[PDB]
Amino acid sequence: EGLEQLEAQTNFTKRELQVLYRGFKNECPSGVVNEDTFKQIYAQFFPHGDASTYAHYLFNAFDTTQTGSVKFEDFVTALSILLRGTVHEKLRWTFNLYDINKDGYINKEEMMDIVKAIYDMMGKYTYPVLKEDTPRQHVDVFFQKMDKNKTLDEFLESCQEDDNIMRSLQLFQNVM
Amino acid sequence: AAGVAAWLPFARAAAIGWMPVASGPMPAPPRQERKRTQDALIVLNVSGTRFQTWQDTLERYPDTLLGSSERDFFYHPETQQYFFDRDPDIFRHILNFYRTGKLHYPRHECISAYDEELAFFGLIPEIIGDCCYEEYKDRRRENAERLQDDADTDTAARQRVWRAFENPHTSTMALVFYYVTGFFIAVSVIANVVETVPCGSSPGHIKERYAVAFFCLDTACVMIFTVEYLLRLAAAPSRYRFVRSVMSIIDVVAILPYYIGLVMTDNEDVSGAFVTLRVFRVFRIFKFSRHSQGLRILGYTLKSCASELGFLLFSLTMAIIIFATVMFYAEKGSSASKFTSIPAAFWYTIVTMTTLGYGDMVPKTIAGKIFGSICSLSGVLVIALPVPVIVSNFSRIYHQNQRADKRRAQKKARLARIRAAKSGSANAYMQSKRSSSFETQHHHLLHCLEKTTNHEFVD
Amino acid sequence: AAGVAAWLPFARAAAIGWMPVASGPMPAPPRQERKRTQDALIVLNVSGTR
Repeated sequence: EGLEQLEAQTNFTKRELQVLYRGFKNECPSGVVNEDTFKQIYAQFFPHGDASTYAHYLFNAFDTTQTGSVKFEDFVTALSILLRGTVHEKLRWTFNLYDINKDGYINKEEMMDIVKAIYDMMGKYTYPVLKEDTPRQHVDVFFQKMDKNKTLDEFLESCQEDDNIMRSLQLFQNVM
Repeated sequence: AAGVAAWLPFARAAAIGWMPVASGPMPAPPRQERKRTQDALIVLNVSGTRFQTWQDTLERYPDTLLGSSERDFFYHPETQQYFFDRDPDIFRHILNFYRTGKLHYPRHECISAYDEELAFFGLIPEIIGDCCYEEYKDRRRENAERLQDDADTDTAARQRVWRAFENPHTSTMALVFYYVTGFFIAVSVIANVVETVPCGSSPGHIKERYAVAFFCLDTACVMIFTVEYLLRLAAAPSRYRFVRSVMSIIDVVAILPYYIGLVMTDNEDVSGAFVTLRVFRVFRIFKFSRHSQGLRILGYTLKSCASELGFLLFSLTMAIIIFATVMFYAEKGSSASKFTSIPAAFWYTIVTMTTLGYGDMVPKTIAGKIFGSICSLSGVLVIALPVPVIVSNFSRIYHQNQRADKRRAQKKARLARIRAAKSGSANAYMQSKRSSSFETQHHHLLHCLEKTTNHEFVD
Repeated sequence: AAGVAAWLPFARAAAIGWMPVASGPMPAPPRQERKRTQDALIVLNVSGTR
């Protein structure tokens, strides 16, 4: 709307809201953004590798109700609750991001694809020369950080039990 | 309509027409406002100068972006105006449309820019007036075929040589096989023609030459051709669509006569089929299709102008019938009477269609000569009717061929430019690692990714 | 490049994806003059037309 959408469905000032809307319309004149736009903006931001599946998961998180193309209201609401929201909102967003399907548990293959999406970007021009093994140690470290049994509440508690990730949450909560 | 709101109060007066008949609760006007007109000439400054319009003029089509409070997203509060960041001349046409309810497309503008301006303002391309709609549609179709050609094909195992095979100017082996099979087609047709000459396969000297060695030359060549056909059976992306392709039909038609003659002479000596075999032996000429760059162009041109050639056929048949009947009926009384039948007059009418002229068959009566002359002129005009269309299509397709080659070169240059820009961004990041405001946060996100993957980036 | 420089905040949301998978000293943002786009529109004249 923009008339009453000052704080009801967003967490930004009028100036920030209007400039974000103008920029989005400049990049999306139709007013609706699709998956390919996410692909190409994510490739333009990081011009050092392949940026396909992580952008796909990001859009799927943004694609609420599986519409296939999110409008401005939900997009700006997500940006607001992730950049100027509460901690539980960020954890909910990360939960939905890491929950590709709709089960109550997060299994091995989900972490496999997530770590592949994280590690494929640097390509073949990195000093440590990453291989398929490093995702395996990373997933093992994450899983031993997770509960031993084959939990979203446990992941939440582990997130709030370590200050390194909490100080890695206000990195952008303050700026922009 | 919603764009004639200024006449809405007049319709109020129309109530007085049926007011004596009117009888009811009359829930009264719904809390009307601003009894006197307070129409504000709201200003809309688009990347420079400004355009003023009445509020009802902009709000008579609320279904679009400029209706409702959506426009206020681009409202500029500190300046009390609407600073849109769009093109300031297409907006002029949008304003004229809003005033009229009808949009005109000026001829001298890029369609991509016009259409993206239309999309930015939340319009539909289907509201163009028929005066401009036809021109906009022509421009749509030309840029549509342009963008279609922009992304037609891209060069992308045992099947891999197939791409080499069907693009022989890729590998040395494919090119040599292509050239040598063309040479084989040529040598086979030359073998046929030098078989037909009396010095080779006639009893020129019964006393003594008649070589039956030519009976081998075809067979080997035929077998050679088979393998590449079999090759296309092996590396076939489509098992049945390939056969459905006209090329494969021509290849199998050229291949068959040798084998069908083998079977026939194995079982029968059917009269009139051996000469048919010799006749069909020549379609290696059509098998030349791949080597002839322009034969595909010719075939596509003929396919495109199918209706025109059909109309030519119909018209020429009608003219032949009319003229042959006329000349046979007005010439049957002659002494020689070579016009012995309507089919007899068919040959004369068809040799006088094309200004050909043989003198073997000419009319001998006063009406005959004049009808023959009129026949010749009518045939000339009829046969000349479709040739401009045929040659126009041929030259057109030639032009799309060359322009598609140039466009492919342009796309290669553009991908080279894109990868050069990628390399520039990469080395800029690397030198920033070694040592504008935007690049600060760009490299900040890059370093955040480096931290989250603990993998340092090298040159 | 900066061709979509109006989409930097969204990219920050992308960073939110990868904190639990992160292992680093977190050198923090490199600071800036203002964390917004308060830079007002500039009027530029080209031969008497602004």
